[PDB]
Amino acid sequence: FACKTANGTAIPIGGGSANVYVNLAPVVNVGQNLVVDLSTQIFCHNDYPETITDYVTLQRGSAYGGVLSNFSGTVKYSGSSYPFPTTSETPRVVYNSRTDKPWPVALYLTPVSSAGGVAIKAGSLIAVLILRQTNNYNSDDFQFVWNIYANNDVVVPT
Ligand SMILES: CO[C@H]1O[C@H](CO)[C@@H](O)[C@H](O)[C@@H]1O[C@H]1O[C@H](CO)[C@@H](O)[C@H](O)[C@@H]1O
Repeated sequence: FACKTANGTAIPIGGGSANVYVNLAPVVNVGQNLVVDLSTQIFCHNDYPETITDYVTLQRGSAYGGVLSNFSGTVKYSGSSYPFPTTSETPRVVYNSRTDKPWPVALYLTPVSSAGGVAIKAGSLIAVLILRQTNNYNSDDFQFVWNIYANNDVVVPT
């Protein structure tokens, strides 16, 4: 089991960490949702699907920078909503193919009432998403750490 980003950064067998730079809606109003869809940026595959089945959870979702300070939101994992920050390991997603399959994570953030101006600064850390991978074959327990960075400013009009 290994994962790669749309840009090309790979985390090999055994886990690791990588940086993901995401484009963001450049304007968001109070009452609107800023969507961070990582299912288009992070992909994974099962290296030995003929005999092994890999299981993948969202172990932890942390908020940073302007997202931590100016936003409140949820995380959508494999079609279901969970609190963000995610404080407990989610249910499992099955990876049973060698062809790359997206990691179905997406953040839905809304600006807080007091937000205004540059709510997210370009190049800043906004989130860390930890992908925990196991299997039905041995005791493998690997963490794929995804550091989510904003490519551009996100402004809240005032
Ligand atoms: C075939 O190589 C994989 O399987 C053997 C055991 O059959 C492992 O010892 C080896 O490290 C490889 O495991 C990788 O791929 C597995 C299936 O994707 C995954 O379950 C492992 O955690 C590891 O990534």
